[PDB]
Amino acid sequence: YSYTEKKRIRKDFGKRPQVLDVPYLLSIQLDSFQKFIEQDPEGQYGLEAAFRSVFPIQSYSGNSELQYVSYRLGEPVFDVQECQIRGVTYSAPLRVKLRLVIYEREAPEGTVKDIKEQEVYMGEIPLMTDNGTFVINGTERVIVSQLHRSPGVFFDSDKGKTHSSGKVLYNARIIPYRGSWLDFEFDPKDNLFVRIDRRRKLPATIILRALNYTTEQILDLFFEKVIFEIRDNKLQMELVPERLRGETASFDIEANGKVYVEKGRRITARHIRQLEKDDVKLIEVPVEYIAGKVVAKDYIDESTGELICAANMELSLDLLAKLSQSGHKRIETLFTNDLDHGPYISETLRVDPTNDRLSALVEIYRMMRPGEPPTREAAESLFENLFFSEDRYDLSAVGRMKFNRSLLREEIEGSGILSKDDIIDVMKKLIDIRNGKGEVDDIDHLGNRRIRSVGEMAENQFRVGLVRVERAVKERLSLGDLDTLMPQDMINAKPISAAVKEFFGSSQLSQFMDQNNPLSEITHKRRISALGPGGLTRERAGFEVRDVHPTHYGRVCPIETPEGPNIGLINSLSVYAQTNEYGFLETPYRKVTDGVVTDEIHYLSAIEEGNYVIAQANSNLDEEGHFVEDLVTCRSKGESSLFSRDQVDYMDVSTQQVVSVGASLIPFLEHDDANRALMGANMQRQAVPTLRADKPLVGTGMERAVAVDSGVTAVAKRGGVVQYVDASRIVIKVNEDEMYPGEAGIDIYNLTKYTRSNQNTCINQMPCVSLGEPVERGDVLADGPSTDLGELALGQNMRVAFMPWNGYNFEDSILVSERVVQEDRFTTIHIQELACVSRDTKLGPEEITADIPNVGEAALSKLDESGIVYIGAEVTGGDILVGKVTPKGETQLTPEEKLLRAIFGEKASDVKDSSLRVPNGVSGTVIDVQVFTRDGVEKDKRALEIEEMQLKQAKKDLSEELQILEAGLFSRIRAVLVAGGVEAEKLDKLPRDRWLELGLTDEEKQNQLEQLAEQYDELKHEFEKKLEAKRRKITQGDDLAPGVLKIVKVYLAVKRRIQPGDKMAGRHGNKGVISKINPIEDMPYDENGTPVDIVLNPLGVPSRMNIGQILETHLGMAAKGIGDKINAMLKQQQEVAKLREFIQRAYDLGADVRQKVDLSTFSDEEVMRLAENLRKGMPIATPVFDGAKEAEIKELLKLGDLPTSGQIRLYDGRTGEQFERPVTVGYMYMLKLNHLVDDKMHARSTGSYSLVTQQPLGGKAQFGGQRFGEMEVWALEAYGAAYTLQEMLTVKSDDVNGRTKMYKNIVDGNHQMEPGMPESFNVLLKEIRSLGINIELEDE
Amino acid sequence: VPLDGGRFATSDLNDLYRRVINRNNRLKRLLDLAAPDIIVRNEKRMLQEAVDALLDNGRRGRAITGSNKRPLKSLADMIKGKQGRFRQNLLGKRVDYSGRSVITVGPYLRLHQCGLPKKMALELFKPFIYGKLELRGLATTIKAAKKMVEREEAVVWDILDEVIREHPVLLNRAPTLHRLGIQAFEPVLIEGKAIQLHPLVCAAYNADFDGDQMAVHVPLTLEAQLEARALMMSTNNILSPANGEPIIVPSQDVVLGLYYMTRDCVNAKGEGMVLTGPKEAERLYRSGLASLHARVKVRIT
Amino acid sequence: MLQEMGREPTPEELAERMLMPEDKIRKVLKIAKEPISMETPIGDDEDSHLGDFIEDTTLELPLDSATTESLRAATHDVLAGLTAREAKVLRMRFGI
Amino acid sequence: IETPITANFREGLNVLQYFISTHGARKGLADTALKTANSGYLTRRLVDVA
Ligand SMILES: [Mg+2]
Repeated sequence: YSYTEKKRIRKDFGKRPQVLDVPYLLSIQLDSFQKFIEQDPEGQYGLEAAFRSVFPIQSYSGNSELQYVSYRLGEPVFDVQECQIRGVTYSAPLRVKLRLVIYEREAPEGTVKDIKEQEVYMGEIPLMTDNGTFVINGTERVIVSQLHRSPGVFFDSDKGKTHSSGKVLYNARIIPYRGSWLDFEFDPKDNLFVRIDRRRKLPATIILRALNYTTEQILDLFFEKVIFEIRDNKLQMELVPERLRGETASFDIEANGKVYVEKGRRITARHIRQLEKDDVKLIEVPVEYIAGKVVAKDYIDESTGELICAANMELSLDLLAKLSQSGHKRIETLFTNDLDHGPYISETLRVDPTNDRLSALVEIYRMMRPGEPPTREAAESLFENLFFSEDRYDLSAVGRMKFNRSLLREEIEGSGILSKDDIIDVMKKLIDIRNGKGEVDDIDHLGNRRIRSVGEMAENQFRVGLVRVERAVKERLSLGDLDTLMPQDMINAKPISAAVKEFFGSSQLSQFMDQNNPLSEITHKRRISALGPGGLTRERAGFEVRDVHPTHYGRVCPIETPEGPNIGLINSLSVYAQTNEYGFLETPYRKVTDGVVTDEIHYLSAIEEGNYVIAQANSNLDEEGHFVEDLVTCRSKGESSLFSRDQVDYMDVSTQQVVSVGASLIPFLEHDDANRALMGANMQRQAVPTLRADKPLVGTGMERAVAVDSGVTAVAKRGGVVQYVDASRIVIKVNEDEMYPGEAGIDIYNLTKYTRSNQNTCINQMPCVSLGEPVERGDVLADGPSTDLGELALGQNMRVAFMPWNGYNFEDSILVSERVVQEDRFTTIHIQELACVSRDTKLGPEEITADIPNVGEAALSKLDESGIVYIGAEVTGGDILVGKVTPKGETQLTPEEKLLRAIFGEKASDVKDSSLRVPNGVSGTVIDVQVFTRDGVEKDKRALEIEEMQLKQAKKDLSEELQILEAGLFSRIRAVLVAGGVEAEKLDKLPRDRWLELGLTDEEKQNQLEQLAEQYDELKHEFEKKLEAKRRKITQGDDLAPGVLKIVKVYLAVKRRIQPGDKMAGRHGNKGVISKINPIEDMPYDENGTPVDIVLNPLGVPSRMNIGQILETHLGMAAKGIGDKINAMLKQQQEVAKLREFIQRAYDLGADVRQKVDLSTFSDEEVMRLAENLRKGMPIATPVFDGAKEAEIKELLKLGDLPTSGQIRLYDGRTGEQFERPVTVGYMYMLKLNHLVDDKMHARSTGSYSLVTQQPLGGKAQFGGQRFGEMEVWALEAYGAAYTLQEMLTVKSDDVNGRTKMYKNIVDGNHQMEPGMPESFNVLLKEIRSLGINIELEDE
Repeated sequence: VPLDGGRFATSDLNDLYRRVINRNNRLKRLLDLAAPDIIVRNEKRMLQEAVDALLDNGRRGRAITGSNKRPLKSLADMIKGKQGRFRQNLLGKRVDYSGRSVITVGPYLRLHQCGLPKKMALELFKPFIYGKLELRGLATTIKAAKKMVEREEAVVWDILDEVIREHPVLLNRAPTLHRLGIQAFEPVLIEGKAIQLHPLVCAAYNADFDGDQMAVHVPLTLEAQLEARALMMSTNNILSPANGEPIIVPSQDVVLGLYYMTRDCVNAKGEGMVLTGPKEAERLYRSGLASLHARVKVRIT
Repeated sequence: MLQEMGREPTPEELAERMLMPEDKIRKVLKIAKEPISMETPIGDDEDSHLGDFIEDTTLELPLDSATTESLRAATHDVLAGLTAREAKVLRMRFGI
Repeated sequence: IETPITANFREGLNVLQYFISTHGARKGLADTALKTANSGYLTRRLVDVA
């Protein structure tokens, strides 16, 4: 095992041999950004996709253009933490090369013309960590991924819109990535119509004119040409027999001489088969058969050029005769097998009055631009720009793909542009399924559904900024001088950066980090939503997308989402799932071959997955045979069932990939209900890292793999040995093999001490290790606020018991003892930020110093000469922190205070106090601060002090840095002397600086001398550069806001401990609040006096069914026992070999375990420290579904020599007798919360008010009044407390004279009311009158 | 108004007033100058459009925004939805002399009693105390009263108790679905920050000790004091008006312990003996002779 | 000057180039802002628009009214123990 | 649904059994998250009348 694993393991009950070592998990957005930065040459994405989509660009004249060259970034100016400190964003310089290429219009293309081939800076750009977030102004933040609807195409059919009918109206929509949508739609009257982006209806056939087509060219396509021919008297026609199919005969339908089908007789497949078989087409038919048919095409007389029958016009016997008289045998007509082939299009065509394409243009223009300006080029360019210009329309070739495959083409690609064949194939297809064939799809199928990561959206807004500039570009291209206008003489990058900062700061998604918990942050990262632009809405979206499609299986954990309006909307990703490069999704699946499962996989989509059959992982192979049971629960078709065995295509890898993470971490969920599960994993994320890192005991196995890729602590980049250790930092020696030649090969790791989140709780890091010891690579260095040996540790493993008490666990109510508090394992810590500004005024500059008027030196006692607190102190509400004062004017006072000042001689100055103080109700320890001051403002003395002190701290360690680094390297400058003799003690005792003056030789040994001089030079020079940079930026002042002069900030420290009302829970929805804490005496207790830790009324487990909690309790009750066996073996102090036996047997108990290990491989001391970690109780890993079972539990309990029920007598602490009966116990792992009453409870005597109504506020932060709803009024309405009603209306809110009078009456002892009339009333009167109304009162 | 940063803040309407001025100015300014009617028409359109915008931004047509990209709030919008005077600011109101906190149980308590973290009542009963200290003249006037308050003298608490006696108080949970979802109790003080109460009335409040919390109000005036003590005193309220239903059903545990008690095994022991009365029954079982669940003879009166 | 620098210019060298001191620069920069319209949702959920936060610190506080009234009445009580000419002088001379 | 459940929480679910258990749970919970709006709305109108 790993050394970290050599020192502590976790038992496991996995039996199913797992295929996978799960992937890296923060892969996704890191790679998204990596795309959006990285240089694609050709298959452009993001950055380059936007550029190439844009450049080059010509003038509005058509003279001059400008061209792309290349891009690059700078390294960011600064490191990270200095921005954490300054409250700044880190970001890289953007520069872009460009070539201002123009061509002589004098020549045709005489490119002997202007080329400013220069480069530009424009726009710094928020860069990424190695963990993904972007810090913004000292704010760690998270922009969030999205899912939404894909471009391409989507068809639907609303079922009984006007349900008066009960009819389907099919309809279609096509959506680009940019540009206009488009809608096709039916009516009950079997007529197609159209609208863009919800414009109005239009009969689609107008557009067919608009697209330059004729009725000929249309119904050529839509219909076949039913030809009649009149042979010298009589009508004949070729007939496809399967036009008369499920149809009825009108006249005696006979043959050349033979009757197949009489009148009124169905043309049975018998006689369809005959007409085929006997092979007749040319069939005598009565001429009447035409009458009612429509003419296919415009026919005339050649001598006339006049329609005797117009195209799409009904035929008649007079027309029959006449058209025959003009000379016509062949008569093309429509084919109307209304069952199959018939009227939808001719209907709308007749309904379509635009004789010509030209009128179609007119009325298009008109509806779109209502009014009467018509000209041609307007509508022409209009239409052309809608769907046939690159400017205002693009598919996202994703959409092209999806569209082509709705079309069943073979080209994934095209343009972002239309063609007319496609349009008509659509209209066709639409009509075709209107005849009955085909279907529409379910959006809930995830092949309709595409993600949106960052580079996409970044590209979007970036392109927009490019266009914001491009407007000006055209304007200043065609107009300005051409020879001399630089390319950057045109540029303003401000709209660009504006868009950046907007999206990087003004998006629903662009939000803070959720930081309390590595789970919280990392699942906040692997979170998904679908809101925002081209997104959804609470009011409008409904259940059906909130409800699940089975396609989710393996791609989306259904388990994990918030609870309220955001319930079915917000969802995270299942574990082993990934994306289509398009943005669609995939999951891997194991192929199934001949019964034998193929150990390969493939990343199937949502769609293929339905086609194939797929198997599970609960499945039982026949030991490299096949599925044992004939009937194997497999699945295809959007549904599962039982199948045969070699029949199968594919398999699920694991039992797991369906799920995601907090759901994953819970064992015995199989024994648990789902509501409780969702809630438990929901508040699993509301963690609190406690004072130490106390593990749990039951596991699942993933938790190690979790603890790492938070990035929360260091790892072994390179195995080695520890040089140096500090309470703040460490230093290592890298192994030679890992070391590279030029580099020295040593790392430092300087650690994270007490610091804050967005959610403003402690931060700290520290080593789990010792020094002068080997290290393997990839290992950890230091655990964190909630971490332990590379494994999470958030809560508290301890004891549990189950019983009611005297009303101290009534309804969900939980109870506890006091020793817990002595162990203060729940005790935790907080900090607050406090700061202030120095400003310049209309009177003068504000200032700070100890000098204040009317002071008690009590407060001053702790403040420096600059008027500022010294460190180490403790403070509480009302104390002073910094004495700030502001230049004041002058005023006057009443004769009474004049009488006061006139005898005491009370004298004053012309300045006001504006000094910082502790807020009411707060106290804590003074530990750290800072100051910021302008480059331009004198740094008030102690600023310089800490400034200098900063140079003390920083440079010292930088000294320390080279004091190691540089130092070691000089081994070379010594060591290479050893060859060719060596000055054995004439080297050492005399000074090292004069070793150059020792023995020297010719040819090869002056080269070493100048090598020495070169390293001398370079090595001192490097630190000179360091010093320069560092002392500068530490000397760098502060670009303050205009009027701001310098700034101070401070931090205290605060600690918090446990109390009733503080909320509590574990891992099942098992909430609770404390109503009491118990002295240990009256605690019930056991035969052995070892009393209880926790009490709980058991009643609620059956109703909520958090059953696995019990199972946990059993297991932990066991596992503690073994730690105790061990514990006994140590004071008793047994031996090696007995531990050897006992423990080897111990972990070698279970039925069919997967994991396997030997013990003699290890040393003694490894075992010693291992057991030393384990004496408290054995850690166990429960895979949820491949977990352990009842039998092994009871087995190992019997080894623990315990009652199998674990259900035992107690004695009451108060009476010392026994209770009635045995009671269950064990160990469970328990957890506390954010929801702390200290952060909650609040009263309001009398304080701040509103400003227009002068009504009290709301908020503990603002001493806010509490609100009184209508409902609360209605209870009184039942009751009738008219005086109280009056009271609460008037003086508690509105009546000012009233409230004041009452204040006095109460300090007078008087409890006597006065009303007035509220403010908001007369406010509203003035409002009415402002609206030109004579509202007015009728006085008594 | 300005802000501490020197930063200023306005209402929508000052724009719209401002708008019209200039147009009317450019009306009259033009009307000095003898224009074609067409421009006048245009101008009047601008004017009455602004007028509509005052009365309603988004009624007749496409609404009007600043660089917010959002509409400017109508005069009408001040009266409107909930947002206007009616539902926000007039019928529902913020209140002085009220508070809130997380809550918990008093199993020991009686009806009229209620757990009270004391600072709450402390700051909420201040002018009682200031009239009272002027009366005692320890604090002759009120500055010193507050000073001595900061000084934390034991007398305060006695004085505080000396106030608080017989001074009823109001209990408040939301959502308030019927008149019984709030109540009126008598105060009881405690060295904690979790409110203890008589659990049964969760049945009334539909409440549970799983993260619920509540708010509190004061009957200052004697009329309110006595209305409280007389009307939504709980002894005056035990049933529904919906039905003749006892609303204080013994909820969950008392029922069960009692069920277990009044119980007729045959199994335990001491079968077929005889008593005088339940006092010796206590003595007898409590001696450890007997079953509390066993049919055996006794006398009653 | 941003093309020149490639970066943001300081008031220092820009006051140099613009040929007049950082005084006027900063004096200007106190002006460069516009108002931000009371009713905006700094409550992200439509829960508290900015206008709802402010208190009006203009009027007075009742406790301080009682303070100053107790002052005035105690001075009445004191001056009541004075000679007639004294207190009448001392009243009308201060307008008490 | 056609195939009912066999195991319990004493025995332990299948993958699929819990997968399926998901659904109506979510549904009725969504309903639980919205009937109060209509409730308050209606009752408000009721007082609005009388
Ligand atoms: Mg509740």
